Amino acid sequence: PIPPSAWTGPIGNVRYLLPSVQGPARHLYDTWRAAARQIAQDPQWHDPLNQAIMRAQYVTARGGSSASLKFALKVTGIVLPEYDDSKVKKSSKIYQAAQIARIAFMLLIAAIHAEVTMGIRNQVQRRARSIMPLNVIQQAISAPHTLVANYINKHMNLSTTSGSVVTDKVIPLILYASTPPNTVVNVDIKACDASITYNYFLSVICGAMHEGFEVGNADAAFMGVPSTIVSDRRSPVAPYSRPISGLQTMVQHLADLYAAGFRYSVSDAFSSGNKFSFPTSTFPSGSTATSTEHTANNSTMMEYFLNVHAPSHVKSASLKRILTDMTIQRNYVCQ
Amino acid sequence: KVTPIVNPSSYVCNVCNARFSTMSALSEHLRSDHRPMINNAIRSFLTAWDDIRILSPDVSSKSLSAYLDSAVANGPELIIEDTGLCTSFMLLDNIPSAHLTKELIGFTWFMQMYQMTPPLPEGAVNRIVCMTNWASLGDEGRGLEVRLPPPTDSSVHAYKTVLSRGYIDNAQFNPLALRSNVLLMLLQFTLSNLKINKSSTFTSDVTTITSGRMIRAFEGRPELLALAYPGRAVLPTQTKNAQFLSTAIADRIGRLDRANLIGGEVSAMVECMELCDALTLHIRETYIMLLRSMHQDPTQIVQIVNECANNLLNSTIPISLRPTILCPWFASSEDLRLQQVMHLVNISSNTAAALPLVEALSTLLRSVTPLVLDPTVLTNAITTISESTTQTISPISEILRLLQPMGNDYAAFWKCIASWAYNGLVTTVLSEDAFPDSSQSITHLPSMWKCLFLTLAGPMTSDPHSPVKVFMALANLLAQPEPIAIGVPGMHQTTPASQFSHPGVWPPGFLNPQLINPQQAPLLRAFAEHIRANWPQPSEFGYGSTLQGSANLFIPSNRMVYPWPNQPLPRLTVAPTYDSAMSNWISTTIAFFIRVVNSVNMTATVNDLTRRTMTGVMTAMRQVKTMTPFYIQHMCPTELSVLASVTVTPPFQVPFTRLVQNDVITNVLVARVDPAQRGDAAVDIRATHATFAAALPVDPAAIVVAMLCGQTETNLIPSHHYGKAFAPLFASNAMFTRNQRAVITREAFVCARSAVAQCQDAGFLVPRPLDALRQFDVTSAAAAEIMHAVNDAFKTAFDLDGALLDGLALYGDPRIADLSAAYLQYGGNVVREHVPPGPSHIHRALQQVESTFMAEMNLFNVARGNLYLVQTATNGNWSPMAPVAAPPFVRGGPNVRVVGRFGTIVPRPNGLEPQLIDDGNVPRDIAGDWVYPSDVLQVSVAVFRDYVWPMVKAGRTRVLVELGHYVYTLHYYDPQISLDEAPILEEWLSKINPAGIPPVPFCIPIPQVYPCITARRVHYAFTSENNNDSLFSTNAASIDTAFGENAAVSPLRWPGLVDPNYRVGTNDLPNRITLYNSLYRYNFTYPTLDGIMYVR
Amino acid sequence: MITIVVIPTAHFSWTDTNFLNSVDYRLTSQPKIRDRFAVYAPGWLRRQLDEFSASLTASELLQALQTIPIPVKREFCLTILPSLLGPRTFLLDVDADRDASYPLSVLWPQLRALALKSRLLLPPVALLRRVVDPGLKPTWSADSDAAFRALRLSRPSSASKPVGFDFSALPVVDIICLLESEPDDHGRIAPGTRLTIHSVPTDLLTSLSIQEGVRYPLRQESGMFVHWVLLALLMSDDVTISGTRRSVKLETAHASARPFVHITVERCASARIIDVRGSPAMYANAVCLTLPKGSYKSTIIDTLPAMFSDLPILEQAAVIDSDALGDSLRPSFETQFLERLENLDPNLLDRAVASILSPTSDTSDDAVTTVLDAFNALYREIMTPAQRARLPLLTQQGRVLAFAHSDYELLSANIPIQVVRGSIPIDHVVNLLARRNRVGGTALQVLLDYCYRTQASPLAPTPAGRLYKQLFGPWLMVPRLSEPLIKLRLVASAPAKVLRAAGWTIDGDPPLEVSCLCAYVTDRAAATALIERRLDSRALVTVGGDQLMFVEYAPPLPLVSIPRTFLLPVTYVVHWVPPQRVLLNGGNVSFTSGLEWTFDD
Ligand SMILES: [Zn+2]
Repeated sequence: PIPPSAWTGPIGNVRYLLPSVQGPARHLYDTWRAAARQIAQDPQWHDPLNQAIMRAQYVTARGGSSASLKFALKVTGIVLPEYDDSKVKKSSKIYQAAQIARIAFMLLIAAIHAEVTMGIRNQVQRRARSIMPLNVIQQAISAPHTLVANYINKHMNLSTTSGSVVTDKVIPLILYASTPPNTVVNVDIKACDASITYNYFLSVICGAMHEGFEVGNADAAFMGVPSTIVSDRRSPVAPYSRPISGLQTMVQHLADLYAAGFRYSVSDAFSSGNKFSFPTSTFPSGSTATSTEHTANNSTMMEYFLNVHAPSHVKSASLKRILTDMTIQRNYVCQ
Repeated sequence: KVTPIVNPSSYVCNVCNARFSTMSALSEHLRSDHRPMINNAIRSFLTAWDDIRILSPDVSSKSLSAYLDSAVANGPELIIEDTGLCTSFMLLDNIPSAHLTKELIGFTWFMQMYQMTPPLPEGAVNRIVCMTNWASLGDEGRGLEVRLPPPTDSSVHAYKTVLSRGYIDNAQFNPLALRSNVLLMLLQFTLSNLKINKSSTFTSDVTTITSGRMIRAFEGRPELLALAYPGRAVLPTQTKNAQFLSTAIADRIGRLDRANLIGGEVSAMVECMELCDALTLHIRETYIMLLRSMHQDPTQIVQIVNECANNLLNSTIPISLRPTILCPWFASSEDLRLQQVMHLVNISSNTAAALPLVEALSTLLRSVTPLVLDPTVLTNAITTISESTTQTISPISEILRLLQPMGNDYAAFWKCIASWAYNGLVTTVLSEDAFPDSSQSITHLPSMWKCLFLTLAGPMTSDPHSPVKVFMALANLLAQPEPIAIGVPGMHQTTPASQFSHPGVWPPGFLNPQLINPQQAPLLRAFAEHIRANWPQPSEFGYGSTLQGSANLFIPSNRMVYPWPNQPLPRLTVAPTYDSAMSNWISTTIAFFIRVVNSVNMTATVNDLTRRTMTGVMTAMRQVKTMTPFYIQHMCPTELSVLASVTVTPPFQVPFTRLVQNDVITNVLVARVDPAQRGDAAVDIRATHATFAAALPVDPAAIVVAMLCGQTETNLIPSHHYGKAFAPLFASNAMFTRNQRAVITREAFVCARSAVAQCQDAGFLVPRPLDALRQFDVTSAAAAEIMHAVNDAFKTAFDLDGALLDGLALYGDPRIADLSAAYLQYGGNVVREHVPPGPSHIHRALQQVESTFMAEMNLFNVARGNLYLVQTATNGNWSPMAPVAAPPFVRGGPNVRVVGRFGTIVPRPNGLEPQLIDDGNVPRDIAGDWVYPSDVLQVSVAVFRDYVWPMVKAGRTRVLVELGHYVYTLHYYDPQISLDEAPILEEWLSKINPAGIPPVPFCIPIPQVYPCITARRVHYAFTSENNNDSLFSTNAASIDTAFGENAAVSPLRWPGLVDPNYRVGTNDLPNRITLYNSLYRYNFTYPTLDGIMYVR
Repeated sequence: MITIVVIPTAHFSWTDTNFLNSVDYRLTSQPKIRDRFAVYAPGWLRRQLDEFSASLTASELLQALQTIPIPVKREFCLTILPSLLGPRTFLLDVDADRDASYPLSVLWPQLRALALKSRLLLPPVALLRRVVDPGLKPTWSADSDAAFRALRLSRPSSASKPVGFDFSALPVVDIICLLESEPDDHGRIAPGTRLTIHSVPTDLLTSLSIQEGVRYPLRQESGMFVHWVLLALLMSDDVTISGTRRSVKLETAHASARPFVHITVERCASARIIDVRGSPAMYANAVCLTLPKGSYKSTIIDTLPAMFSDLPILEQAAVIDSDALGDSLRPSFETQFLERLENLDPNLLDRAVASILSPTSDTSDDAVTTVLDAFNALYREIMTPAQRARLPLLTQQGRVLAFAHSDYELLSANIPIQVVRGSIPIDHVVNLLARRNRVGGTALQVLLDYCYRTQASPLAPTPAGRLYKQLFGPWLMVPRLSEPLIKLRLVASAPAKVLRAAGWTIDGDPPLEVSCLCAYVTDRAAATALIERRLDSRALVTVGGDQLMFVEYAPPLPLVSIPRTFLLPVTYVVHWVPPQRVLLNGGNVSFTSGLEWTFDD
């Protein structure tokens, strides 16, 4: 585990990793930082069509779980249309995002943390199973964590978003592997969704994204989240109030959301009326826009293994000759 | 329950039923019960622990240096005023005469009896203790202060400020780090005291005490009015204060010359006499002299703002008089250089630092620019060329594939411009994924249009190897038809044009196109003929104002080099013209690739009708009327001149180079350590300096869209469009914040490199007034605590938030702190433009405090001279601090013996006395006169206390304790009651460790008012040098002291009050401190920029 | 005339209250000082800035609002919008943090830097004077009027009186204390150190009746602090030296020679009103405070309702101590931690005590990392499955205040509870040395101190006093409230058919109800707008086979859901409202029911 002395003073909620620690956490901290630097530089955002694609990405991809705007009337008075005069399903696809168009994000992101965040359609007993995706405005506060994970997988995992990518990329790699020239190690990571916690991982990346988003304009909004005051506590003699960008504002709320966990609410119609919401450190399984972060760590943590860890830790002198010129751009493919 | 009113007289341990009269006794016994290896770390954690102090030299925050746009944006507090009176020495009464046991009527008289507060203290011991700002009722005190307790207390926590926490316990001071702790207190004495003296209000003395003198009107606080003015004392009886205050001259009080200017307006500067030391007043007047040094008059600051805005901003000043107008915002050109290197020392020298810094411009650069990109024009220019659709390959369609980014992706052009101000840190590199590969030929069509896009976007990117990559990307692409010779072996012609990033692998044909044969490679010589003739000329222009200065290091000041031959800004309606060097560069590439398309190699493969299409596209691309050739030449150098002084960091430039082999800037270098102190003066400059490795992969496909397709509003007045856009970012004085940063960056740098080199032995050329003091630990980590604590004080006194002086301990040796900068050229030009500090003011102030510390060490609870331990059983007066007799047995005297390094008693058998090893390694007998060094007595203390200290109590030996300077703690007693100093002095011996010593317990009798009978008493400890320099008055409220010393109020402390020969404006400042002086108070108004000028 | 721009602090009360109070309630003390302040904080401009914040960047958001003059008078004009900071107008600093929710709060480092260059920012004590002199302690004011002393009641109530008392609004004094050491044999003293307790409630200082300018004893007979200052230290946000900005944590006793034995409270630095709704706590059922070992949890569990016994603050059975869950097992967790360490190595324990208590820490890859993996193997074996069995005690009662040693067990054992990460400004590492006669001694207290510190997730520890202002804050109102309050409660009614299924001797045809959560209102009419409507949350009530009985809500109820005039307790246990109606319990059957606030008589 990372020692508490290895962290800096807090910048708001997040902390930075000291350079004095140089384990595999540092290469985690330094890959997610530089990938976060290439987004505050990237002018693909503040483009109206690019912002319309990301909001379309949360609605269309998954069927959604809940309506926590009934919970999010607690700080802002909403008229709460039930939409029984429109016959439409009250799932998170349509019933949430239509009501988001009235209220800005900044009057909502300060009070997003819900216990029935996800799992069931705004009622504790229905006929549906407790399922994976969460609120569209808590996916919107998880938006940079998707984007920095997309930049790690951009130069490595050219998936190209095509309907034929198993039969074009996976199948010939399957056939190029197992050939009599090369022997392979099919590396599988079991329970990877329940292996990304704030205790180790989500504290490092939220510190890496926050130092990575320090580049660029500190006075710059992002997707409707304005710049704000952070409370800097790094210097023990000089704490002060810093303006941080909206891209760093989302990481301040994301650190509060990752550390409290993810509130799975079980409301299955199989057992007679068992019903409880509870946190976990487990990511949703089938969310490909969120499970790409597991791809973002799979190539990254194999890269520290094949170059720094295993060429120093292994005792076989012959194997160090093999591990010298192994490279994840040549010798490791992940998805 | 009801809250307690009084502390418990008896403290319980609750472990054992042990009553304690003092909480300090309970604090040790609870600590005693906590105590193998486990309890030692538990006892030490309760021993060396305290966090209540402000300074933390032991907390070494690892890599706290991180530059921020908001860190400089908070300015330091300079204008902190002092409405009260500027003295640092309060006249503290240790022993009131009410504590005297015998009290008869009329011997002592108090002013409290007459409902009046005394001006001078009234007791039986009055010391002058250093308590800063005790009377300072100015606004918003400086944070750090030093408040020494009186000599009756311990007074060592003021001298544990560095090198002392973990090493020695609380009751001691570290004498081998004493010069560090004293001098760091003096820095804490100075920076606590950098205020501005402000006149409060002046009434006439309507009463009869001075009868009309313009008294300082302390309105709401009469408890300081009586202390400000001893001349207005009522003298009822013959108080010994009244013996002194009778000699007070009547007209030495209140204001003398109110230097007013305007009737009705507040005065500029009054000149009044009040109670103030001569030392604080010197610190105040050198602070105004610091504060005037960054002041400019408003006739000249409007010339600065207009020249900073290039005279296109409408800023007017009223021409009239303005009395009190300190507007302190102007560091010189030298001090901005010192912050600019300190900016480059704080940062990480990789690409993590310039990449925040480029977009600082590029956000503001896109905010103010008139150039509106609109790629429909170059699209409409290409899609309206004619092509038969029956072909397989479309040169129209296969190049718009290589043209369009999906997002905007056009701010990368503006990052490419903004890197020209920052070519020292970052060099924008042509993006390696945009080079055509070493697999496709020139017949492969999208590989050729990449080479057009590289050749067009060549001079935009600021990489020094840009034209050799432009030249090679075609020479790669036609390696089969046109072969040439490529440099050293290992780099062939089919090397993929990105590995030619070193000046040694430029091909010889590129340096000299005559080396390429036209009969062999005609198409490739003419591209070496192309680049060497049409690559743009690196011109230059000015920015900022010459009056303010600039933070240019390698460029001459207030200038900026620029990779294009600029022209001044037009004020009429502009139109896209083709006279630019851009249009010279653009038209000649198209004139070259019309030759490549219509060459012989493309003739044999590419069909003739689709060859006309490629010719038709480029000739259409050449004739696109775009504004960016006019923009980069005329309008863009104006806004790189304006935004270079409103962004948070000034431009750090290195001169551009058009294709010179020997002038390629390989490395740009900044060091934290000079090559003279460490023996590195002759080695290569890359080994002495740290190098800025930063790069930006600029995409050339987005440049050509920005370059060849850019337009502007038709009726553009570029003076008006810049005059309207720059107006919201000159209206504030926040532009002048970094000038206030740069002086505090200077004043902290000079005073920290002094404070390190004061504590070394003969470091930099700094004067060493405290060199008499003891300082042993001169290591790197010892001096790292010194610079970190000085850094911890300037961040506290001016209560700023940036990172000044951090990162000078990045390498870990701040004993060598010298800021240099250089850049190496491939020909071997080794420039080394290094920057010394400027003529600072606070470093002159601390140096004067250190000089007058030595004359009055006793005033800061530090006694000088050696220590005497002889048995002196007397009955009369006993003055340890002022020995009236001659000091006995000086070192080297008649049969005086000095103990060797171990402090070793050898035992002798059969009733023979134990012998002591002296300095000459000879065992000599105990009884006699001995000199002990301090460090010998720190380790021989158990041998001292058991073998030679009982020989002192018998009076048959006398021991000198040789040590230079030391904190003293005075102890007082009623001389009527008997006393023996040995329970008081063996407690001093019982805490001497090998690491430190306690302060020295001198026993002094309280001076009595009666000729009373006195007990015979035995004293041991007294000193050699006259160390009684802090005693103000021996006894005040009494009519006359009888038993003790008759040390009345010294008139040497008060020439300004009692001396008739006192001239106004004099002091004996390197000698003793005068406590009543004439001074100057101020009434400066502090205008904003709206209070100076008017900006529409 | 003089315009004073105010930027709101971190927990500014925009509630149904005065704007003057929420910046400095000293201004509303006297009528002649209330009338010297014209206020300008309109509601239309507050709504307008909340939607124009994300669109317009903060560099030119200043450029917009400075161009607006006096919009389309009294002495001082406290306004909410910035202006051109000329000599006639000013700015005020509170020496607090500026909030994140307020849109012009990001404009604070741009306005402050202009005020530093021209000496225009003025302390909040400068508003009380007759003429504006910017800065503390002037030459012309005595600074001794009763309007300066904010430790009195300052008369918050008058004839113009609202509907109900606001328990979300809370007076807070930034107090300046001088810590004074032991006097000499003569009446002499070292100068001592000044300290600023930044955010301590005033009603802790009025009920524990003190004045400022008078010396108080700091110590008890046992060496530990008096409960007066000790509550005021851990109600705080931060403790700094007064002149500077460096935070400081102070020991309790015997850790420093020459200790501090007196406090002369001398100056209220600022007198804000801090809101409660919007706390670090968000759920009315449960909140857990993760404090390190050596924190004074037992001081505020026991001794604070010992100082206030006439009024029900908390329920002792329904507050979970952190040390007690390791004491739940029949062998104690600290007793097994003796047995786990002793079986492996006695030598690494001899040098882990020196590396944890080191001033500077090395990698220590022999001493501490053998302790921690032995700790975590011991922890994962027993503590995480026991915490799952402790799930109904820590979230399923009416209202609980759980305590934890770290952030792990609240999340790893997957219990539904809001975790707040606490840091009190007392150095807890010397408290573990100060306490004695433990089961593992003082050596075991510092090893598993470091074990819970490494176990805790690295995130900013919020000041725990901000949590205690939500809990114990408005319970300091009721001694200065002149009106004896009334009692309310919730109802989860149960049918007799579900209460006769497994067997309960219950007399009566009307349904049996239960008290889920109580709350106190200072009148009756302020609850009449809320006693009528039912609450939109389903509440399932687990009734045990024994006397125990647990309540859960299908929809978690936001703490902010209750109105601002409710005084709900710190912790609360569930009981039947008639105990006598229940007889012959005989088994455990739960049921679901709605909620209605009602009057309890
Ligand atoms: Zn004891």
